[PDB]
Amino acid sequence: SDLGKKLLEAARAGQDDEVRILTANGADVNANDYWGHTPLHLAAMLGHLEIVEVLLKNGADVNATGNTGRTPLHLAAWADHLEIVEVLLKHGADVNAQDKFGKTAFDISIDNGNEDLAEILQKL
Amino acid sequence: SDLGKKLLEAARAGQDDEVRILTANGADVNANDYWGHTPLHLAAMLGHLEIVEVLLKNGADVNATGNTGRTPLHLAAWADHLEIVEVLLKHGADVNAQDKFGKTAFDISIDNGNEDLAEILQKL
Amino acid sequence: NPRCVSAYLSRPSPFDLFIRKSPTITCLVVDLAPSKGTVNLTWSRASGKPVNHSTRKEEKQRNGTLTVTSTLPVGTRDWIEGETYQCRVTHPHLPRALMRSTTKTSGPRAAPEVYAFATPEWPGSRDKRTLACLIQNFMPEDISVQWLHNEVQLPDARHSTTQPRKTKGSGFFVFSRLEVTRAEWEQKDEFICRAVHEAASPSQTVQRAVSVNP
Amino acid sequence: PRCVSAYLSRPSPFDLFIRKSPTITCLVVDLAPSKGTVNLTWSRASGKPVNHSTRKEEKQRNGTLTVTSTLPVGTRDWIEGETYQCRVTHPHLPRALMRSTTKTSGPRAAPEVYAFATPEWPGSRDKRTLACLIQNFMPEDISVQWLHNEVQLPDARHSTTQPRKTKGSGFFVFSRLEVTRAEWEQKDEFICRAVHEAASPSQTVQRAVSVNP
Repeated sequence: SDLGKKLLEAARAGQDDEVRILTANGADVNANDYWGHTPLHLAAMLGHLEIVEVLLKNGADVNATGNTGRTPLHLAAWADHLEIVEVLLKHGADVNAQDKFGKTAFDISIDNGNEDLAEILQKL
Repeated sequence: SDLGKKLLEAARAGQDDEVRILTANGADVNANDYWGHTPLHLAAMLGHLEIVEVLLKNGADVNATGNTGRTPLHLAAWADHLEIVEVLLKHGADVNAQDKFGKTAFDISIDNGNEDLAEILQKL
Repeated sequence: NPRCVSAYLSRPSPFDLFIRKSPTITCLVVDLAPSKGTVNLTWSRASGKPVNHSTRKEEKQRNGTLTVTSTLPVGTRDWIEGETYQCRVTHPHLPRALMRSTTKTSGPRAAPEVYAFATPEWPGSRDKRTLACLIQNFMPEDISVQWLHNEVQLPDARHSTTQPRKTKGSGFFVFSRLEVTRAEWEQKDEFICRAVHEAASPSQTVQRAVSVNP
Repeated sequence: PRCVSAYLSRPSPFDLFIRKSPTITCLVVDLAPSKGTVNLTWSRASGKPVNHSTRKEEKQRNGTLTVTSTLPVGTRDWIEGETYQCRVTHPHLPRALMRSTTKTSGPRAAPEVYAFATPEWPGSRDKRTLACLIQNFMPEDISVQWLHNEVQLPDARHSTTQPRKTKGSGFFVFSRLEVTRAEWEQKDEFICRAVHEAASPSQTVQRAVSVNP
């Protein structure tokens, strides 16, 4: 219950030393932040590709349940944090996961006009 | 003798109010600065096209004698202070005036690779 | 001279956030070419929840520039809980669009130390003094500074405050300068340099009094 | 967005008036590494010869490349108003970049220098902070240094702000110097010194400050 709270903070912070040293105590790799996000959400967005795998390593869900329906593959697509996106589908992130609005991963690709994003969101 | 000394300072400064208010006392529009430059030199370089005409108005020499042989048309060409250059040949600045090195106005145009400069230094 | 359109996205002022409890963030776009059609500034939240109505400001600059800003009011709850907000900048002849994002700055916490000083009377104008304030060793770097005379806040334009610089250690420091008049310190020689900072407890405020006369 | 910009600096008042070996620096930021080399070319408005300059390259955190050229200039030439230009040439560069610099002009005004010690604050009481306000000088070119026991400290010991306009015509600047108990105990004598063209004589103004008066 307690350990996890501290964790996510760093999940967004990018305290890798910590992050690697937290699952070392057996952290809840599926913790949630007041807004159902796993670290994996928070990693995904910011270029903490340093730690975005560290989670999947210790088992983090390749498609967690954001309490606005948003799975990290969304929270990746959000950001032209682009190399990060790549990995998600290496082991499969749901390609067509719907938020509560009626929105998926392929959606944001032109919401931002991101031509590269539609390019690789038309593959797996 | 004394009035002129103050003048040039502003000639580079760009104190137009002053500059217009200095020939108003009858300034030596052909003053020199420890380096035979008229204000016209100093105007030419910096974008004080506000005052570059104010001189020619009160009669400043369209080709003064810089004590390194350099006439303001040089000291214009120096700077991609470009619109300034234009005027110089409206009433004629010597197009082929040599410094003491063996250098003229058309020279600097590629010394800086300035394509626009060679373009208009191949006209009058 | 170069012209590279750049965009800046600010966090809320600690004052707005904690004191007025009406935080806003601002997206600033500089070095635009006037009348090249309009620039789109689009706000969004990482959670996908709705954004308020923002205010847009345009102003031509004495450097041929056009400067555009959008100010978005955000929920105090939402911000402090770590919502992420993005500004997206769209343009006609624009290659790739501009995106800035912002969220509450996290990291260790540290309250500010506030020290205030009056300049001794210097020759010439002795009907003026300068108050100065050193606020240091706070983290993170988001800080609001204000001056009060007689317990009432002066207009922000009265003082100059520096940008947070790293101290030799882990914290930051900042200087504030406030020129004052004889009329002012004579009617009451009471001035306060106040800082607003998330780490200051309680109520996110720390201040220090200073008098022109010892 | 990556945008290459160039900055051309005037000599430090310290270098210029104290060391009497002034230099100017052309700084080029946000370069793309290994896109071939950038040319930095120095020239004088009078067309007289420039000294040999030193060029520095360093790949940056953000993976931009930063390049600088430092050119030694004559003290007489500078103070007499020579104009110096940096020209920046590059392969994937449309227009070339040109910055120029000359001795600042306009009214002069010497700096007021005030120095202060922080009172002991809880926690670390083996540390104090010295601070210095220098203000009402013009033009804005100023050097600040700190001395302990009449000997100048390494510049890295202190932080100095960028000149900001005062409400009036002049500028002001702050300097911060953290000190240790070891230091002020062995001698409680520190000086904030400013070097400025308008300061007479010898372009210097300083102020002493002790932790424990």
